[PDB]
Amino acid sequence: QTLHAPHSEVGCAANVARRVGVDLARQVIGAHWASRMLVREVGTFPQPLLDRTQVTFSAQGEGWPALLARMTGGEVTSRHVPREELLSTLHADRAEGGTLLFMEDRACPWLDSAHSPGMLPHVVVPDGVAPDGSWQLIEGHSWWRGRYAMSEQDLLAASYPDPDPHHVAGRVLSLRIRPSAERAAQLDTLARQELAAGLRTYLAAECGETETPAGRIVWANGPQSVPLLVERLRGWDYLCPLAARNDLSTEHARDVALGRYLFLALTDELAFAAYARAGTLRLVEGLGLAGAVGGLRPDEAWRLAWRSGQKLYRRLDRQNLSALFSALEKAAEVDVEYARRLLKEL
Amino acid sequence: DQTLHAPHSEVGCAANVARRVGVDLARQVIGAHWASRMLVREVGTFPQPLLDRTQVTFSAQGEGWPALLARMTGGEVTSRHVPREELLSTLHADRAEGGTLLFMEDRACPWLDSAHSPGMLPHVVVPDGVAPDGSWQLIEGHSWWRGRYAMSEQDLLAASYPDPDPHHVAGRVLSLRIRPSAERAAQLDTLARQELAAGLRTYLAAECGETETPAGRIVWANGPQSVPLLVERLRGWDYLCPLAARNDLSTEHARDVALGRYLFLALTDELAFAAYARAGTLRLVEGLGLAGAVGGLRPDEAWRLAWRSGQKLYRRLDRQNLSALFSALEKAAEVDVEYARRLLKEL
Amino acid sequence: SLLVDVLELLRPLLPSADTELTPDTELFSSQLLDSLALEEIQAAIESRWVPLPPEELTLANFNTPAAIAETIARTST
Repeated sequence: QTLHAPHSEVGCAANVARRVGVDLARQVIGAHWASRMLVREVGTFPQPLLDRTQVTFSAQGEGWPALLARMTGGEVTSRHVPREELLSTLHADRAEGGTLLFMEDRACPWLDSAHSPGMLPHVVVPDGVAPDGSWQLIEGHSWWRGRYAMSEQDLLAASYPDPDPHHVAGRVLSLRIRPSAERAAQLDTLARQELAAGLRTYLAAECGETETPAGRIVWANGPQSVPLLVERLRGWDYLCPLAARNDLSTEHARDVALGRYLFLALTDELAFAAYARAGTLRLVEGLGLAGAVGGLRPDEAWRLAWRSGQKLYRRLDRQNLSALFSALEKAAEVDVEYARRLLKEL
Repeated sequence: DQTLHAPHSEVGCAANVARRVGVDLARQVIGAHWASRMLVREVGTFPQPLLDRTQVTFSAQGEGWPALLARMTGGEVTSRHVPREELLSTLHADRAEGGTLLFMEDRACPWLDSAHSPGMLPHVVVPDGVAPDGSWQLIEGHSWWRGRYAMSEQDLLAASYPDPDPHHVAGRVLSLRIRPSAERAAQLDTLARQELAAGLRTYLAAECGETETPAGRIVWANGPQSVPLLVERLRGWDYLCPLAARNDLSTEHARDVALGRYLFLALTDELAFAAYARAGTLRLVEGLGLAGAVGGLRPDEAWRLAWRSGQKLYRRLDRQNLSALFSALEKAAEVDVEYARRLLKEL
Repeated sequence: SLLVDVLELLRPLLPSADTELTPDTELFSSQLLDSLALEEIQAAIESRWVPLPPEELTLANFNTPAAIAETIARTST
């Protein structure tokens, strides 16, 4: 069975991690307890890439590239590979893990996206040449999850598109992640130690900011991340009466389109939270710690938030917006109690 | 007009404050900073939760007026939040040394006719004393709404402290404490001539850069290369033309068109700034007595024609309007590099 | 049985009163249904059987009435 996740690259990484005996969802994602509000807003002028005030959520914390690298003693390296080196790179990376290969959505027939390269590039995992000379590609996004065939010429055309709005040109993440025998024997020890460290990070509730050409980026970690997120999201309540109007200007239609997309993006982060929290509970169960947290279900609380988000971006109305805020406040409460109870046992 | 204006609100606002302390922003500060940059936000190191889309734009702002205005005057251009009970006293204190850009939502400014949305970004206005009835006078720095508008003290405090506050404008002021000392005032045209040389050298040095942020990898390129790289990158959005031509769009395909059209609107606004900035450089060069030596090239006109092409494309996303924008940008790039070389030779 | 309940749930979501619906009819890869119909299916499962987490939301699980019925059966133990 192909592994998958709410974010394509996480699904892809889970497949590569399994090749080298690592359970990414449980031992890497599930070992990294995190909760962060992120904002992009007006900072110091000029910021030419600041198109809008934007808010989202992340349960990814430091992220799987950082954790998978230090836990395996390997590397997760971004490169733009020249075309003359791409196939050799794909064969070479396979010995030690594998490769995430980027391509436009319109290069992937199963995405049914011939007419658009999409907002962001897609990614797949090359999984060898089949008997007939065609590449097997693993799709790690849950909706499309499975294995697909692509000819080698079509793969190289996909890696070097023209034009190239996303800059996919030979873009790979090389995962050279195969642990030593002594490290493989201790992965659950490392997962235990990462779990405690992320819990302490969460309770430390750090915040920061940075000025960029795309805006001031602000973040807030820990128990107040979701309360802060909900307070900020109340600012998009204008979308409800605006989305109900039927005669919208180009500019108002853009405001609604961007507002709906903010809640779509947020909903994918809530799906990821439910995925990650489920990983945490599988980790805690396998460590023998399920005792000290009782039956708290932060996975279920985030699943309910994700469903509220889907309902809201599908139908932008005040009832659906209020339900999302309630579900997020509940998830915040279950998270902080779960985190405190779990850290007590570590 | 009685009020100065520009194609970016905050630039127009800064121009009014600068004039109060004897600084011509468009000539001595914007015009003294020759710049050309392509900017892209794209995928980089995971995770990047604020990366919602690949985005490309242009800037002729370079380091930007806050940097240039502060160092040329020896003052400060400082952002802060003040509580409601200190806002009016902060406005009076700033006025004694320059002035304030006061943030507020578009929907708080009746003259913008934007009641139903706080817009994508917050607005700014410049408090400009009080009218006879005690209403505050607010300078609108954007050319499209140029002027001075009255707002009651009660309404100005309600506007500065919105609830809810999507843009985080609550009590936000950008304080321009920019009055130069007498000694510095006498040196402004000397400092402007130095800045003019220094930006042209930066432009010709044509440096590039890349940062990784939670909002994406941000790539930039300065110099003669900037517009040709931008045009090559914008070709990636040719897919908008056939898509916007189709009549029955999914929420998804409608979103793609809306966001793509918005990319071209933001870019068009930066073309207007380039035209403004180049005109300022031509004024600076004229006043330094160099216009005769430099010659009759008009990079301001070339960027204005690029702006018209952008507006035409924004109204109708079609392959001919896209190609016309690319031709206009290439022509602006050619005038810019010929002008930059002739001017730097005379400095 | 579940298949009967799933076919009953889907008929009123289809493009036409006469849209052919069998246990193997392709629902999403065919654009017969869109994600507002998926929302109705998720909400029906949430209220009647066992609520589904994101890992169950796959085209393999949702593309046919037989696949939906199998998803509810598998997830309701």
